Amino acid sequence: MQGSWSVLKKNCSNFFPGLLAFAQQTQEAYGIWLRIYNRQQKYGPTDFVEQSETFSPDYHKRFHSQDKNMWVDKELCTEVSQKEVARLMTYKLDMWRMAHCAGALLATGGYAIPFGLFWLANDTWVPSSFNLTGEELRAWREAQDLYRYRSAPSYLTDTKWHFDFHAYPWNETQERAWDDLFEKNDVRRDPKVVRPAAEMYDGFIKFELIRRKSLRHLCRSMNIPTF
Amino acid sequence: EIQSRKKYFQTLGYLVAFIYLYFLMPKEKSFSGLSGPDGHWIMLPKGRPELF
Amino acid sequence: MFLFFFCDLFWLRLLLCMYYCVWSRLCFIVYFNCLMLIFDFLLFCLFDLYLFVGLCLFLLLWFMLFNLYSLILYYCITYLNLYLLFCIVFLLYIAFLFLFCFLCDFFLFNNLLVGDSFMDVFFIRFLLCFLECFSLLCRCLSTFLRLFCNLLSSHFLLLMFFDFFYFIFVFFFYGVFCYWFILFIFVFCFCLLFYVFLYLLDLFAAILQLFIFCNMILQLIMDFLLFLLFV
Amino acid sequence: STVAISVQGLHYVGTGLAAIALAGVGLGIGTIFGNLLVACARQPNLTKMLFNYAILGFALTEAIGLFALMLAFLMLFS
Amino acid sequence: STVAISVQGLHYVGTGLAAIALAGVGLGIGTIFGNLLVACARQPNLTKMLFNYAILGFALTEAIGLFALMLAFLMLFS
Amino acid sequence: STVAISVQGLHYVGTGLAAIALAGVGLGIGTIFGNLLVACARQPNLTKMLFNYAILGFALTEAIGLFALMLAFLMLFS
Amino acid sequence: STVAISVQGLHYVGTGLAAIALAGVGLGIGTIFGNLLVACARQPNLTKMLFNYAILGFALTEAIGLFALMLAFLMLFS
Amino acid sequence: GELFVRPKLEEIPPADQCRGFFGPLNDSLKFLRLLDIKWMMNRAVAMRREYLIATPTLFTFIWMFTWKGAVIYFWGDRAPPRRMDWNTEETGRLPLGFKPTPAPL
Amino acid sequence: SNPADHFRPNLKALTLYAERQHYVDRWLHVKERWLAPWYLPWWSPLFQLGTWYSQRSRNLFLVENHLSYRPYKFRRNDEDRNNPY
Amino acid sequence: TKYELKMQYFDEWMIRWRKFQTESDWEIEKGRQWWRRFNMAVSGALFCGLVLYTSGTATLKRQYGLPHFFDIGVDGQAKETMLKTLTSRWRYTPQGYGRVLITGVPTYILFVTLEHYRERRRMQQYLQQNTVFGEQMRRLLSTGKIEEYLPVNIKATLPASQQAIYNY
Amino acid sequence: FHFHDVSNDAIKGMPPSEALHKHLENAQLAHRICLAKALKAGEPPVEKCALTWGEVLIRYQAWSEYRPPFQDSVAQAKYKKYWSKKRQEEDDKNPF
Amino acid sequence: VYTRWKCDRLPVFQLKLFTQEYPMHAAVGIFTIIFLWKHMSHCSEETERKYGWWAGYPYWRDPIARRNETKYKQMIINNDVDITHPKWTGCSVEQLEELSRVV
Ligand SMILES: CCCCCCCCCCCCCCCCCC(=O)OC[C@H](COP(=O)([O-])OCC(O)COP(=O)([O-])OC[C@@H](COC(=O)CCCCCCCCCCCCCCCCC)OC(=O)CCCCCCCCCCCCCCCCC)OC(=O)CCCCCCCCCCCCCCCCC
Ligand SMILES: CCCCCCCCCCCCCCCCCC(=O)OC[C@H](COP(=O)([O-])OCC(O)COP(=O)([O-])OC[C@@H](COC(=O)CCCCCCCCCCCCCCCCC)OC(=O)CCCCCCCCCCCCCCCCC)OC(=O)CCCCCCCCCCCCCCCCC
Ligand SMILES: CCCCCCCCCCCCCCCCCC(=O)OC[C@H](COP(=O)([O-])OCC(O)COP(=O)([O-])OC[C@@H](COC(=O)CCCCCCCCCCCCCCCCC)OC(=O)CCCCCCCCCCCCCCCCC)OC(=O)CCCCCCCCCCCCCCCCC
Ligand SMILES: CCCCCCCCCCCCCCCCCC(=O)OC[C@H](COP(=O)([O-])OCC(O)COP(=O)([O-])OC[C@@H](COC(=O)CCCCCCCCCCCCCCCCC)OC(=O)CCCCCCCCCCCCCCCCC)OC(=O)CCCCCCCCCCCCCCCCC
Ligand SMILES: CCCCCCCCCCCCCCCCCC(=O)OC[C@H](COP(=O)([O-])OCC(O)COP(=O)([O-])OC[C@@H](COC(=O)CCCCCCCCCCCCCCCCC)OC(=O)CCCCCCCCCCCCCCCCC)OC(=O)CCCCCCCCCCCCCCCCC
Ligand SMILES: CCCCCCCCCCCCCCCCCC(=O)OC[C@H](COP(=O)([O-])OCC(O)COP(=O)([O-])OC[C@@H](COC(=O)CCCCCCCCCCCCCCCCC)OC(=O)CCCCCCCCCCCCCCCCC)OC(=O)CCCCCCCCCCCCCCCCC
Ligand SMILES: CCCCCCCCCCCCO[C@@H]1O[C@H](CO)[C@@H](O[C@H]2O[C@H](CO)[C@@H](O)[C@H](O)[C@H]2O)[C@H](O)[C@H]1O
Repeated sequence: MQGSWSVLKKNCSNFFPGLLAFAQQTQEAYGIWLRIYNRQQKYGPTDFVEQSETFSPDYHKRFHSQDKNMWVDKELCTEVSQKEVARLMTYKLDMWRMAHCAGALLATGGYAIPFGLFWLANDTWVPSSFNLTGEELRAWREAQDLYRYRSAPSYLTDTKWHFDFHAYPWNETQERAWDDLFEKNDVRRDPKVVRPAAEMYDGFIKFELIRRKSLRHLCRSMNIPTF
Repeated sequence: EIQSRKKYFQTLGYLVAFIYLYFLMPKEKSFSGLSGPDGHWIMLPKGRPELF
Repeated sequence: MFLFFFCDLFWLRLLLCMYYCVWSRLCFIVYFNCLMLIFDFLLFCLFDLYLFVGLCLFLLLWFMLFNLYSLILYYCITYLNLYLLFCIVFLLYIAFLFLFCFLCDFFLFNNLLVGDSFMDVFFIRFLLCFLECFSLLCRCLSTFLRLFCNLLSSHFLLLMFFDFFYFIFVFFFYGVFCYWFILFIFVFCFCLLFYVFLYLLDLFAAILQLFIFCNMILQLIMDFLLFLLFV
Repeated sequence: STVAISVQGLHYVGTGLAAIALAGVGLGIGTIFGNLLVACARQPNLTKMLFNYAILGFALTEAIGLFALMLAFLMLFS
Repeated sequence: STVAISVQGLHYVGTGLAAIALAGVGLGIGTIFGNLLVACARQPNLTKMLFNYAILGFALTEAIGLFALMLAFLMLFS
Repeated sequence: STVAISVQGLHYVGTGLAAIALAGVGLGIGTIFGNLLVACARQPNLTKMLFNYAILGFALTEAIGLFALMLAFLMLFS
Repeated sequence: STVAISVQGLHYVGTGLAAIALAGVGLGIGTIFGNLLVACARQPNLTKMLFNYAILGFALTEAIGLFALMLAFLMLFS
Repeated sequence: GELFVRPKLEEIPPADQCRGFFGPLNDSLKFLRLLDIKWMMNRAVAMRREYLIATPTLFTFIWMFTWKGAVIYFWGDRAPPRRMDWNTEETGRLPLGFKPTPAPL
Repeated sequence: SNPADHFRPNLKALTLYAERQHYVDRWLHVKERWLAPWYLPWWSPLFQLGTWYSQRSRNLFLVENHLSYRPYKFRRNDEDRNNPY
Repeated sequence: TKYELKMQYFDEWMIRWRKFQTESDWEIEKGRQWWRRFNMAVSGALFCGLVLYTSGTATLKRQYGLPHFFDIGVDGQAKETMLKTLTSRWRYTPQGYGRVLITGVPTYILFVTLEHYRERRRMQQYLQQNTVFGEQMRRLLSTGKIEEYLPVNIKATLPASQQAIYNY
Repeated sequence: FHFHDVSNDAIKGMPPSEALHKHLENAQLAHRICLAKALKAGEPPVEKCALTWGEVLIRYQAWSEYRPPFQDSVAQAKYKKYWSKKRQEEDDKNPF
Repeated sequence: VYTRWKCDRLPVFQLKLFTQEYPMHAAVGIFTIIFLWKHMSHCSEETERKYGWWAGYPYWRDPIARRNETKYKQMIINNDVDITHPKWTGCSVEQLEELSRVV
């Protein structure tokens, strides 16, 4: 979404209330994350807690492994509720963007003010707390969805083109899953037909071998700041 | 459409530049001094008596 | 000292604007090997091995606009300087080398230590590693030197031969009306043949040198590429 | 006593020496084509491919001769 | 008596002599490609692998010429 | 002291050296034809394609000899 | 100081060097006839076409020899 | 060329098997392993840690080909002359009777 | 000589000269002007980027104690090998 | 206070008029260089310590575990001691931007603070000098401008064989 | 007045500081001579003495930049290390 | 759909190209530019006379001297420099007047 004067006025008016709400959310999310981290450290598997190293087979560069470095706490409901988890995720996004902005401010002193004016003129990188009414929240969500639309096709095309140019599926079912995986949203994709693509790509590329450009595209599509 | 207009203007500018360069612009530092500049200094201090 | 000058491509820039305001397909490329690095299927690389395509195409375009058109008399190769070519090759080669080094994978350099465990490490293998590390920089220097020297020598020879041809054509054409016309005709035919041969040779050599210039960079890149197999 | 002498004509001698480098290059090029003929008669189906490799070798070998020729011009024109 | 003389055109001679080393480099390159052309016709299926080794020799053969070329400049420009 | 000397007859010396560059060129040409005969004798049906390549090799080798010959005549007239 | 010297025995030295190139020609002749015999033995039916091609090779190689020989005689009498 | 796999802990030969410049630096000579460069090279090769030999070399070349080469060329100290112009340590001092300005306060 | 003269750029238009001292001083003035305001604390990465490397280089120059003589960078004549002055 | 903006002009002038550099000023600059090296060393030590503290448990086990390159015995003892010391207590082992911040921000802050205060110290030292450089520094801090050709204006000391210029 | 000899032969066996000071003195002498001529003619000095002033300026810049090295432990160590007895004998033997 | 080359304007695409596509090359180029302007941006008057002119230095008018004369005149006039100061001349003003009366 392009910046505008109306959004600039909206964000300037709600700047300090937004900061206060962000601080309150920060306290709440710190509590939630403290609970979750204590539970992970206490009941987590040895590999997950010790941060086992998984290196690539070509350049031996460490990256997170989906099987070992990711763990699902099946018994987290006892300590943390679903709503708390959703709140933590939203706060993580908002805190990421706020941290990048604060880093820019600290780095450039008082010279970031015009860049701050550019920032407040667009809802793409402002926290959700800056919206105090339903219409403002709707506009903010629209901006986020616009950014997702802008970013996702590049990631999908990167993945599909690389795989198709450097590899082909083994069997017919894998072919069907691969072809139907990248259909447009106007048609409904059957998850059962599409699932084998997961194993096929695990054969091709895992999350531990994800390239940096593809990662940048994915982070763009997840509204995660990249600079 | 955009590129056609931009390239039309670029072509006119490059045509003018080519004409000026290859038919009007004199070469610097001529032996006779009849054409072109011999160079000069810039960024000279001004209003700084303490500098000397 | 600040000198203001211009390249000799303004007319060619005008032609590019005129003839490429609309799209056109490209099917013939001087260095096609930058697009097809992998020839065995199911092999793939996690490194950005296709990053050099754009630079390769732009360099080919620039050097072709300069060198090929330089055969036209009085056309100037504005970039024809030894240290400028050194700067260009330094940029490209060192940028790719630092891309490989910033990866912080020291095992990538294991192949520098040439030979097997049977060979003495200190007196054979270490010396070979030293020589290879030196040979990388020597390859860069050789690339830029070759590119410079080929053009310089070709154009020197062309200028000298053209001067000789002008001299004989102007100051000895009257021999056509004289009794020694046959000698002049033979000399003139030989000069025409040499003219054609030199032009063909230069045309071919320019393209070939550009091919080699890009191939050296691609070889640098390939020397550190590792291919995984799909399963 | 300190005497400094500058002989002009020496540049001719150095120029002629560099030309000797062409003897190896000219011979080297002929070697490539000799193998090319003796290879095309052993596998004519690849004549076009071999001709391509022969030309590449000719340029690399020729490139060296230019290096020497450049030095000849430098000294001959200085 | 002690007499010191400085002949100022001798660096041309040394430069030409160093340039002569390029004849061997050119000849060696021609030999490599001559063997390549006569070897591909024998085992065409491995043509590509041979070409890689041929270039390697050129990379390790052209480098020597650079040293001789390097000396030429160090004496031509001094 | 500053002494400038101009030796005239040196141009004869440099010219003779460039003539030596034709030794490899003449040898290289002879090598091509010698290989041509073997290829023709071992593959008599290709008496024209081989002949064309032999001519091409001779032209390139002749070109190298002519580059040197230009210096040989140029210095002789300098 | 400006000193001009004219040595009248250096038109001999250049002449001798130009004669050296003949060796590269004379050896080239033997190579063509060295391989002609082998080709004749391999394919006696082509004793004629090979002989003509060998004559062409010898003449072209001799052409290089006479180009060098011209420089040899010019500097001998000048 | 091909992919590199680090050796397992059981595939690494013992340190005592490594050889130095003259011979193995076994018991009563272990502390000499630190000083013997060839022994360290052989140990690294045995442990497949060849990069320790190659990485310092290449980088060094780069460091000379990029930054130190020009630094030496443009700012390096050449050989000193025979007759040396040492400093008399007389310059710089203020003259007698000069009234220096007061320091900030 | 004449053939060598054919390898020069053919479209030279203007040449400008400037002393190193003058433009270095002007650059220092600009840097001070932009780094002076209070809203850029000295501990900011921007300020350190601006100042620290220059300070280090100048200190290295001052500390230099070379036994040889380095001729002035901007002499009138630097082509005579036997006259460093 | 921003001492670098004031000191850059003084450093450039000293480089331009380095002839009048007394041995005291040379010692001052050598001490500044030594303190810069010391600050670099301490900042690097802090960075290494922070990196080691935040390192993952498996990473520490791999780094400070078998095999031993030398196998002298002291190497293994030291590695085991360090590994036990690190793995005994609980350590915050962040990854990504968090580790970057933790390892860098303290190091940058320490280095910058030390360098800034050493620059202030050098300014004070040059203020206390009784040479032409000290007078130039004091005049710069007073009037705010660098007075070039000062040494010849106030006739700073010269070698006995070069006092003819002052002969007026 | 008398100009110092700053020719290559004289400069060869001279310390850098002495040569720089001699150049500066020669520049000052030339500048004052030109100024005296201008005053005698009565014409403005700026319109006649500009080039001499610039020469004095450049000589001043060259002269003030050079600081002779201090004789200390490391400098003396370097000088003695390079100038060994063998090197001194070789230098004495060399006629150049 | 969105593409950098087709949707973004030229400056934005330039920044993106040289920051997220070829950043290392840009860094090396800037380094080399700085080196060239720090060590290869000076030309002495003798060098200009030898090689700085297309057909040769026209000594019959010495444009370098005129250029330096204009430079020094401008500097003196703008900065209000007293070229008669003893430091410039090496002698007092009275000695200068005595010399003027002598010559
Ligand atoms: C004054 C000096 C200044 C120096 C110069 C600085 C120049 C600017 C550089 C940037 C500095 C930081 C800027 C502020 C960031 C905000 C704080 C923060 O870390 O946010 C968390 C967040 C962590 O990100 P993450 O990816 O989630 O972390 C993954 C970890 O696994 C996360 O671990 P986890 O999964 O276990 O989750 C933990 C999480 C769990 O907690 C929660 O979930 C609760 C929320 C906690 C975080 C809240 C953040 C709020 C941010 C917004 C603040 C308000 C802004 C208001 C703006 C408007 C004001 C008017 O809690 C954390 O986030 C803890 C992270 C670790 C702490 C990092 C801080 C270390 C530095 C501070 C101490 C310094 C001591 C100095 C001692 C000196 C001794 C001599 O920070 C970021 O978003 C990362 C920064 C993004 C910008 C990067 C820019 C480049 C940086 C390069 C630095 C290189 C070194 C320095 C030299 C530079 C030279 C060029
Ligand atoms: C009070 C507030 C609260 C407190 C403060 C809070 C904190 C605030 C700060 C933090 C805020 C963060 C978020 C910011 C978001 C907005 C960012 C932004 O700018 O968005 C684009 C923003 C528009 O954004 P938008 O419309 O919302 O669209 C956003 C889309 O989502 C499009 O999105 P996109 O992603 O496609 O766009 C991204 C685009 C962003 O970029 C752009 O879009 C380009 C913006 C500039 C375009 C300029 C075009 C016009 C040029 C005009 C030229 C002059 C004309 C003639 C003038 C004549 C005047 C008389 O590309 C990039 O991100 C590239 C990044 C490049 C990074 C560069 C890093 C360099 C590193 C160097 C290498 C180091 C290596 C290591 C070395 C180590 C050595 C030891 O651009 C503008 O608004 C354009 C402004 C143009 C101003 C006028 C022209 C310049 C005037 C200069 C005046 C100079 C005066 C002094 C002169 C002195 C002379 C001596
Ligand atoms: C036709 C001609 C037209 C005109 C052409 C003009 C001439 C251009 C010629 C040359 C162009 C190419 C130059 C390339 C250089 C080499 C680049 C390189 O090696 O990059 C590697 C690498 C590539 O970056 P990347 O992160 O991989 O991705 C870059 C993509 O563009 C990221 O893209 P993305 O899509 O992934 O993310 C999009 C989005 C994602 O959204 C976000 O990330 C959220 C928002 C983030 C806000 C920023 C957070 C920053 C956090 C702290 C960063 C570390 C600070 C370090 C300490 C400070 C050092 C100063 O991010 C943004 O929207 C970024 C907005 C940035 C706006 C500013 C862009 C520059 C405009 C000019 C302003 C400055 C003018 C100064 C000169 C004039 C003065 C009078 O760079 C970095 O790692 C970034 C380091 C950044 C360090 C800070 C900047 C250092 C440079 C000096 C700053 C001086 C400031 C002066 C202030 C005023 C003083 C008076
Ligand atoms: C003191 C005397 C004056 C001089 C002062 C200089 C101050 C210097 C300061 C110190 C600088 C130190 C460093 C210098 C390093 C130099 C290195 C160098 O030269 O490298 C060679 C290198 C050569 O590159 P190249 O490969 O030849 O390509 C560059 C070309 O520009 C072509 O590249 P391109 O085609 O890729 O470029 C993009 C091109 C894309 O193509 C086009 O846009 C086509 C047009 C091309 C124009 C540019 C070519 C110029 C051709 C020659 C001149 C044309 C005729 C001029 C007539 C003058 C008559 C006196 O677009 C443009 O050029 C954009 C500008 C378009 C302007 C259009 C204006 C329209 C006005 C319409 C008005 C209508 C009014 C109606 C009123 C009605 C009332 C009723 O130069 C450069 O790369 C650029 C160097 C520039 C460095 C910065 C210099 C500072 C800025 C000075 C501006 C002075 C303005 C005031 C002048 C006033 C008249 C006297
Ligand atoms: C990750 C990247 C991968 C990709 C790489 C891509 C590139 C290719 C690679 C090759 C590089 C290509 C070059 C590209 C251009 C880059 C720029 C450049 O070349 O600039 C050079 C450029 C050269 O300087 P320059 O401008 O030519 O001026 C020369 C002057 O010397 C300047 O004067 P200054 O005042 O600046 O001082 C400089 C000073 C720099 O040094 C210092 O300032 C002091 C030391 C700093 C240490 C830093 C921290 C190290 C760690 C501390 C401890 C940690 C552990 C703590 C816990 C311990 C527990 C027990 O050095 C010296 O002057 C020499 C002093 C040496 C004293 C030796 C005294 C004797 C005793 C010690 C040695 C012998 C020990 C024998 C033991 C025997 C036992 C049996 O800059 C410098 O080198 C100096 C400034 C930067 C210093 C950075 C210091 C940190 C370096 C990194 C250390 C960590 C990484 C390495 C190890 C990694 C292991 C995995
Ligand atoms: C204006 C500001 C200017 C700033 C200038 C300073 C530089 C820029 C500042 C920072 C800029 C922001 C971005 C930085 C890069 C971020 C990289 C990143 O994303 O890391 C993520 C990563 C987090 O991911 P993770 O999953 O948690 O862990 C990584 C995985 O392990 C990854 O797993 P893996 O599988 O990849 O494992 C491999 C990994 C393992 O490494 C790691 O990741 C561990 C952390 C690094 C350890 C480094 C120390 C190693 C030991 C050194 C021992 C030295 C002993 C010397 C003794 C000398 C005695 C005399 O990488 C390596 O193996 C690389 C090792 C390093 C090799 C260094 C080679 C240097 C060659 C030098 C050549 C010659 C130079 C010239 C000549 C000099 C001498 C004359 O971050 C880190 O691990 C640490 C980040 C630290 C960031 C840098 C902090 C900067 C602090 C600056 C303070 C000083 C300021 C001075 C200012 C001056 C005035 C302006
Ligand atoms: C967080 C750390 C804070 C540290 C605060 C201060 C700690 C106490 C003082 C530390 C010691 C200081 O003592 C320091 O000694 C060294 C010599 O070894 C001196 O250095 C002196 O001799 C060395 C000898 O090589 C020279 O290189 C140097 O140029 C010279 O100045 C320093 O001028 C002095 O400051």
